[PDB]
Amino acid sequence: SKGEELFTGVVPILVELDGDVNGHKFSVSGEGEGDATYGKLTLKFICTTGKLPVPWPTLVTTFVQCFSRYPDHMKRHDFFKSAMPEGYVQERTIFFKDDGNYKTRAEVKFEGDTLVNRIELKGIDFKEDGNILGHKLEYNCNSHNVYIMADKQKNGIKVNFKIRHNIEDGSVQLADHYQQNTPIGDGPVLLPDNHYLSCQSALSKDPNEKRDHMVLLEFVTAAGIT
Repeated sequence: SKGEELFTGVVPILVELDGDVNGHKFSVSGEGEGDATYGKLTLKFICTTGKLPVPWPTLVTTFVQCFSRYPDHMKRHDFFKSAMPEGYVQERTIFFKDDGNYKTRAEVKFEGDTLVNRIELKGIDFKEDGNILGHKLEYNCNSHNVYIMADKQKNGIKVNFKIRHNIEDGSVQLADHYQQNTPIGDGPVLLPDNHYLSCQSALSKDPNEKRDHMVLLEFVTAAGIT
């Protein structure tokens, strides 16, 4: 496939986000590389505006599913790579149970040999003392499945999943994700049969980094079809 060939090797990744959560404005710049052959992503994010006003884990899902490893027999269901290099628009509403919500719009595409994820994020209705603005979430990520369905209406896909963020008191903060992706270009894309992506994310810190940041190692494999 067209885009498929663009991911056979290691690809540099750039992530740029501008956010506003309850009036707290911030920006994050991320850099790294992905190797879809192994569904592997390695990235480092820096809050360039100072301190991040929300917990880093809450932004992980927002910060390029085109790096998911699609088994050879499922290659025809890989919408993400099929939309490349022109890219796709990814939109989400993330509902934090008993708290606010993030609405995001991103464009994922190639700029030269670099895969770029440019995001605008808007958060509202958060509680000042809640788990998000109150920073009560653990610095880690649980593993989750991402459910994908074709969205013929918009020549794209509809995606849904639940993310459970660990709260420091041992509880969990649910973040219900509703997502839509549509091609930026007019080229043909692969509309998939229902399947899911099995995801795992490991968060860490760079011991030599004094700026507010997050180091992320992620592995994603598509499954659900034999």
